[PDB]
Amino acid sequence: AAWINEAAFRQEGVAVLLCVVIAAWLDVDAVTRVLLISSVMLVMIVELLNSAIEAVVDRIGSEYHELSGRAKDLGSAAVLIAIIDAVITWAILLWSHFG
Amino acid sequence: GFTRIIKAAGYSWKGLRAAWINEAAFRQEGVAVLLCVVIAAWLDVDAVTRVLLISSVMLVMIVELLNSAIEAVVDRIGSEYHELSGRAKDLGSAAVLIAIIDAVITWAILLWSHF
Amino acid sequence: AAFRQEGVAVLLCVVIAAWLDVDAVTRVLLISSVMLVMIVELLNSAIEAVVDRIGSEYHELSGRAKDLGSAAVLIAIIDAVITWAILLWSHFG
Ligand SMILES: CCCCCCC/C=C\CCCCCC(=O)OC[C@H](O)CO
Ligand SMILES: CCCCCCC/C=C\CCCCCC(=O)OC[C@H](O)CO
Ligand SMILES: CCCCCCC/C=C\CCCCCC(=O)OC[C@H](O)CO
Ligand SMILES: CCCCCCC/C=C\CCCCCC(=O)OC[C@H](O)CO
Ligand SMILES: CCCCCCC/C=C\CCCCCC(=O)OC[C@H](O)CO
Ligand SMILES: CCCCCCC/C=C\CCCCCC(=O)OC[C@H](O)CO
Ligand SMILES: CCCCCCC/C=C\CCCCCC(=O)OC[C@H](O)CO
Ligand SMILES: CCCCCCC/C=C\CCCCCC(=O)OC[C@H](O)CO
Repeated sequence: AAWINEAAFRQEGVAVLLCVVIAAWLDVDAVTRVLLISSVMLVMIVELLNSAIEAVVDRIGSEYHELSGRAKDLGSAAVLIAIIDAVITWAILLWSHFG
Repeated sequence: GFTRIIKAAGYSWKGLRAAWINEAAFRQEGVAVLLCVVIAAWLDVDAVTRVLLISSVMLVMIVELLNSAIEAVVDRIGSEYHELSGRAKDLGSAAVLIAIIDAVITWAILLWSHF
Repeated sequence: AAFRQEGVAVLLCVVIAAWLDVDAVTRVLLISSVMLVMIVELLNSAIEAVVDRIGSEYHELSGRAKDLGSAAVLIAIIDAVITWAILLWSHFG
């Protein structure tokens, strides 16, 4: 494990971690708490999987092939949909908690 | 600092566009997800239920995209009748199906409790 | 016997969730968390299969790919445990 040192995983991971702490402190019921923690962790999961795929693509080599770009782009799109899912989740659950 | 964000956005859009342009099944899937999201958005349910209905179909989309990413790596290598090519695609597909079955079931449970 | 024990795990979990006297939402969360663990494991296995398809010779990016995949699985597992602890604490509170 030497990937944890890279600035990008640092940023993404710290965002997720912060969100998990804040969710741990909030005055919400249990199901809401679980939803808030899960959406963000799913963003972490997806980013890790995406990076795994990027690592394989790069393992194959430097010469560009359309399917390499495609694999990376599809990975990114997955990450994007997860992020949007996290944002919808927090917005819907906390608009309710807006007081 | 936020150029990572713009770069990543652009890759992501290229990815959605590729998936959509290349397969009718992907387009029809995307329609089903958009319809589910809209329906979830207008339904008279509580907030958690709305989120479950949304997250389940979103998850379908996320896994469909990751699995397609993997298919593209396989096809990149050659797919020349290999044991692990087969295996890789088989595992990816199992994943997709699990997501879909879970979404369907989640919707049926939640809408049974609702109506 | 490394892929079956997981089906055992999920069947057990499902049995517990059914057995527990919880409402539909809670049940959906309990089973979903477990299900995500399976999906992520299957995708990790897919990556591993490709990595080995390329070559069994070591290469830093191969190790990197497997490490990232395994970390995904770990995060899903942690998320499952957090979900179960939370929902069950709530149910028994
Ligand atoms: C008070 C918080 C309100 C918002 C809660 C939901 C936030 C949802 C997701 C946060 C995860 C973002 C991780 C950072 C990220 O994706 O960075 C992009 C990369 O650096 C691009 O390479
Ligand atoms: C800028 C566009 C995107 C904004 C983020 C996504 C929007 C998602 C949810 C909006 C909040 C839900 C509606 C407001 C709300 O909760 O009203 C109170 C209850 O509905 C009353 O039962
Ligand atoms: C609140 C947002 C919910 C989003 C749910 C997931 C949607 C997933 C996939 C839809 C992708 C749409 C891409 C459309 C596309 O590529 O169009 C290209 C056209 O051919 C030219 O513009
Ligand atoms: C009255 C109940 C149903 C309400 C339906 C509301 C809208 C639902 C789905 C909209 C899907 C529209 C297409 C989105 C999309 O990806 O378009 C692709 C581009 O137009 C490129 O051709
Ligand atoms: C324009 C809807 C489709 C695109 C966005 C989908 C994700 C964002 C929001 C959907 C959930 C928020 C809608 C408003 C809402 O929840 O209202 C609740 C009402 O109190 C009862 O319906
Ligand atoms: C109760 C629905 C909630 C779950 C939605 C899961 C969506 C997953 C996959 C969509 C399946 C494909 C949509 C139908 C389709 O392709 O129709 C095409 C025509 O039948 C033939 O061209
Ligand atoms: C293949 C993915 C999905 C796997 C789960 C399939 C369905 C299994 C279990 C879900 C719950 C079914 C039983 C419902 C239940 O226990 O109801 C409670 C009773 O009414 C007693 O209160
Ligand atoms: C060494 C780690 C110890 C904790 C691991 C399991 C804890 C899981 C999630 C942390 C959530 C903390 C917020 C408070 C909390 O759980 O409240 C429960 C709700 O009040 C409903 O029971």
